Amino acid sequence: SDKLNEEAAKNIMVGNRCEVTVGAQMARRGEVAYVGATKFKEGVWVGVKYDEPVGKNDGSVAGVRYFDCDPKYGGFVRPVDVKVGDFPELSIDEI
Repeated sequence: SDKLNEEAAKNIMVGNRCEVTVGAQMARRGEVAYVGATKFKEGVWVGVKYDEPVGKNDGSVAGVRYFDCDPKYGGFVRPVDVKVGDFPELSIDEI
């Protein structure tokens, strides 16, 4: 319903790397797997495939599959909580 979510969504594209910050939560990075309307709630939703199992779903909500990923690796959030861009996975193999 927000204009803000409408704005923030303008440039969000499936395939984009991103960083999700919902509320108090610690920033989490992943890849945009879905952008747009869904069946569970009105407005725009961004489905994200997380780098770690820090999500709430496996790409499906209420039995409707929106995208694919392993359990706990997917999440749906409002566009205003998503920053898209060069957000590489936070990992250090050796330093």
